[PDB]
Amino acid sequence: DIIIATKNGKVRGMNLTVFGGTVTAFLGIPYAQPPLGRLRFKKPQSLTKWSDIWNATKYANSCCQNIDQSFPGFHGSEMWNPNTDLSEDCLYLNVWIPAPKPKNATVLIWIYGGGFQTGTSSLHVYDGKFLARVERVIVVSMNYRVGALGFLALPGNPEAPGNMGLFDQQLALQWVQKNIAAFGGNPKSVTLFGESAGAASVSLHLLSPGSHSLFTRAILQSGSFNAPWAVTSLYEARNRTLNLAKLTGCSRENETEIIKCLRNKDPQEILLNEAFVVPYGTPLSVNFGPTVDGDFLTDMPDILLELGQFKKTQILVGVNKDEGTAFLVYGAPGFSKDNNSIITRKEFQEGLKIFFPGVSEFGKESILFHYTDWVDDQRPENYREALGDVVGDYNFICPALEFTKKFSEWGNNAFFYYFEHRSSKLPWPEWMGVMHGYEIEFVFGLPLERRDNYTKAEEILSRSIVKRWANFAKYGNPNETQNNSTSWPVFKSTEQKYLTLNTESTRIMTKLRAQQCRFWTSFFPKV
Ligand SMILES: *[C@@H]1O[C@H](CO)[C@@H](O[C@@H]2O[C@H](CO)[C@@H](O)[C@H](O)[C@H]2NC(C)=O)[C@H](O)[C@H]1NC(C)=O
Ligand SMILES: *[C@@H]1O[C@H](CO)[C@@H](O)[C@H](O)[C@H]1NC(C)=O
Ligand SMILES: *[C@@H]1O[C@H](CO)[C@@H](O)[C@H](O)[C@H]1NC(C)=O
Ligand SMILES: *[C@@H]1O[C@H](CO)[C@@H](O)[C@H](O)[C@H]1NC(C)=O
Ligand SMILES: *[C@@H]1O[C@H](CO)[C@@H](O)[C@H](O)[C@H]1NC(C)=O
Ligand SMILES: *[C@@H]1O[C@H](CO)[C@@H](O)[C@H](O)[C@H]1NC(C)=O
Ligand SMILES: *[C@@H]1O[C@H](CO)[C@@H](O)[C@H](O)[C@H]1NC(C)=O
Ligand SMILES: [Cl-]
Repeated sequence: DIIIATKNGKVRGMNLTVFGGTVTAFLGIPYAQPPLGRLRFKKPQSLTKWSDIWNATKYANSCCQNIDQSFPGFHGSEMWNPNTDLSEDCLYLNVWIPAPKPKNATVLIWIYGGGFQTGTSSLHVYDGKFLARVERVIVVSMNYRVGALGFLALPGNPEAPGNMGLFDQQLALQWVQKNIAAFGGNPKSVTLFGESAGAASVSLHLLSPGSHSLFTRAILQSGSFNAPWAVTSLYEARNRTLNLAKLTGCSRENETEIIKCLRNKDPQEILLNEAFVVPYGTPLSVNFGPTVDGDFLTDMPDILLELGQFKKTQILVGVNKDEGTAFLVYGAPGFSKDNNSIITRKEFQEGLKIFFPGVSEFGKESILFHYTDWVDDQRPENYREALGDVVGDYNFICPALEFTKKFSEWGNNAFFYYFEHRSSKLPWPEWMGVMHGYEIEFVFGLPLERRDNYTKAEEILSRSIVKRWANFAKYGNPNETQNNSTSWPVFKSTEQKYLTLNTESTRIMTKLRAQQCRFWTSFFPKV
């Protein structure tokens, strides 16, 4: 019988057979009181104790959220839809332990993405069993509330202060601190890693004083708080919570009466009004996300970064080659998952209007002219590849390098990667390239399972990424092996070297998309 005694009770888990060995899994440990009724929109309250045995034998409920129904039956979009029931009773976490039981194992804590509106830790691409099995690390993942039930903000008001989902993550990091030693983990060697909004969450934990002692190192994939989509000013966050009160019929004179009104609304009526809090409408919009709440985030994040008020430790940061293409099928004219998506100059600027609704006509012309110095003046794909890299550079690559520059300037070693391999099983068309989110299955080692049609090059590369990630967690350096491996050098503001990841060849490059990023850093803020 598999049983472990936490500080709030005792949990029992399962034995899983992985690659001829076994990994012990505990699925769905509650880490907070279910934020129901009076506790909706509040910070997570601590659990007390159970005096029984909690069968942590199945993934728990996912937090209430809207579902991506744009392409019914399509694996490419539904692999991100939650695969458990939805409920506000959703603050649970998962723990993967290598067998035989370790003694001081390093812990990887995964924070999922999904624009702070969607996501769950029970997805197949977040399965921590191979990381536990292949690198002998403990993997932890939690669910945190998303949408308005996680980030509705009346700044200063404890009934709905903002950033509740971030506090959900933080209290799960407190659970790891308090209980992971009972599983064989080292509380003093914990590495947070995540993707997109999860990577942005990780970067925010680097700023929040309440998280300073709850982890050791950080890995950020396709995300950081300085991204345009990552943070809403507290002034704008308050307008949208009152707009959503208007859509619900909850507009009152006192703030606490407004919150009392939305606490008795059915969860499905809150989700159904979330998309309207803003006129529109980027497929990248975050209607309810992190804000300056004066508690988890005491000031605008770019200020505390510039002022050096963040945790000083090693970070690992990187992006994919075609971050932008995933978002053009969600509204840009002429783009389709079933077409080759060749678009015209006109469709390109109308695509710009979709992603840049509040930018002047001069500003849209400058973007266009910076991305139309064709190499083959008469290549059709020119305009559709250009707009993908506009979305990609602006929303991910340039903010990620700007974060790593400014972070590295305070004396800690930073490592930057560029993920260039497209999955051989990727269900999206070839024109979409190496998409946002499709490095995750290589980070979690899914290509190491030789029975899901992956190529041998892909298992080699995934096994390398798994090792570099685990070694950076253990040692603060993503060294793969001492010999017969490409050394991964530190990102510095001077040379800005980064390591590229693909099956063909891992080489060392410099100044990634420097000419494109110079436009978004030093010209675009002036239009
Ligand atoms: C480079 O990675 C290697 C592993 O590939 C680390 O080497 C050591 O690994 C053994 C286990 O085989 C441990 O007993 C040692 O303690 C490890 N070394 C250290 C310094 O702890 C090594 O840590 C990495 N080296 C650097 C400089 O990052
Ligand atoms: C895993 O399964 C059960 C746990 O209840 C136990 O009998 C068994 O010894 C465990 N380990 C292995 C290697 O099967
Ligand atoms: C699951 O837990 C219940 C009580 O919550 C217990 O009665 C049952 O035996 C457990 N399942 C097992 C041990 O397989
Ligand atoms: C785990 O490692 C830490 C330092 O990383 C050490 O202080 C602690 O005593 C270790 N715990 C063990 C070996 O049980
Ligand atoms: C607040 O929201 C409404 C949406 O109905 C909008 O008309 C108004 O301009 C907003 N005020 C802001 C964003 O300052
Ligand atoms: C395919 O491309 C055309 C070209 O404009 C576009 O209008 C259409 O929406 C795309 N998708 C389908 C299913 O036709
Ligand atoms: C690819 O298909 C399945 C993957 O689920 C696997 O069982 C099979 O052996 C692989 N190879 C071939 C030739 O089908
Ligand atoms: Cl400091």
